[PDB]
Amino acid sequence: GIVEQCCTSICSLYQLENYCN
Amino acid sequence: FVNQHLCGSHLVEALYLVCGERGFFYTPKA
Repeated sequence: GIVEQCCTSICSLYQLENYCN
Repeated sequence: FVNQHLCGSHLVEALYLVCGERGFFYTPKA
């Protein structure tokens, strides 16, 4: 999930926007 | 500010800035 993608690994704008409504 | 390790409040802050008026969902256990 987002913690695995952005916290334990390096985040990206691409991935953050996946969680916008 | 998005291209780094973002944890906890730092991650929620990034979602907030990126998603703007669309808002977002934060689901750390999914």
